[PDB]
Order: sequence, then C-alpha cells, then structure tokens
Amino acid sequence: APPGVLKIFGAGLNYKSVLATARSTARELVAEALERYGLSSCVDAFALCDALGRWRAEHLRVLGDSERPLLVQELWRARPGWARRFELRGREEARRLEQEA
Amino acid sequence: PPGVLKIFGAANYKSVLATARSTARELVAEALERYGLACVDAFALCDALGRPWRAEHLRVLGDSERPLLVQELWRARPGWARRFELRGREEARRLEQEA
Repeated sequence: APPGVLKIFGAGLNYKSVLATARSTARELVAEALERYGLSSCVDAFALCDALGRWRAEHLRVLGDSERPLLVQELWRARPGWARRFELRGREEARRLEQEA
Repeated sequence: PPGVLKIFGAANYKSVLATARSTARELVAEALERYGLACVDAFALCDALGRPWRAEHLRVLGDSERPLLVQELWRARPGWARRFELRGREEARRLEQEA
C-alpha cells in the first residue's frame, strides 16, 4: 500500500532514489531513472532488474514493462544471506545474464 | 541441485522435478502431461502469494525463466505464503493487475 523510495543502481550507467507508488510500472521507473542519469527513445533499450548477490550480482530477473516494482520489492525477499537490489541495465546484457547460472 | 516443485492447478497438485537448467515453459509442458492433457502456450506458470487458499498477488513466469531458482533464491515477505500455480495465460496475465 504505502508509497516507497526505490534505490535504482546504474550498471554501465552509485544509485538514484525514485518515488514509486503501488501503481508505478517498471517501464515508468525505467524512464524516470534514465533522465535521472541524463538521457523516450532508449527506454526499450534498457531494463529494470531485480538483482541478487552477496558488489557483483550472481543472478538477476528482468522486470516486465508493466510489473509494479514496489510490490516486487515488498512482497518478496531475498533468500537468507543474499543481498538484493534494483538495477538499470542494457536489455540484451541483462537478458543474457539471466542464463549465467 | 535439482528439486521437486509442487505445481498447483487453478488444494491438489502435481509434483515435478526441476533442474537448475529447466525453463518455465518446459515445466508447464510436463505439468500439463501429468494433468492428463492430450496449447502449452495457452497456460502460464505463476509464483503466487497469499496468507497462511486464494492468491492475493501473482507473477506469471517468463518462458525462459528457471523456476527452481525463482523458488530457491527468493522468499515470500515474512507472514505471507507462496506456491506455484498453473493457470490459463489470458486469465493469469489479466489477474496480475487486480492486487
């Protein structure tokens, strides 16, 4: 329910804070994080990622365009002894890293 | 390390063995066979969340996603309950928003 701030970290861009409400889509937060790094066209070229590790990410998931990142942040936790953070990444790079086991 | 996942159909369920390499589409396919179907595209594997039933929030997994990792590397928010559901795509994609 309550609006939250999300720390969106840049990789190949340190984080940008973003106000996200429970009706904020991932694609909307991508656009916002993009201009907050100083960049419409290249929204689809980038991707928001739920990333996990122990800083190097050991696994990640590319969020769907109309997924709601606040709820992803809140309704799921990382398994015990794992770090977790949202990341702004090139789409092809991120979709690739989804396979690196 | 491979694991047995409970794929509920929406009480009762079918157990499938997931390897670290196994994709969501492959597990839809296998769970469909185990459900007795003679089309795989019309269904979706879902990470669903409720409380200790009916599901308050769900996420449709992508075809290429690896359910064993989804289940093991993430937890439900403390207090909530979690399971994999098998649903019709068109209905489950619609069901995501009502939360």
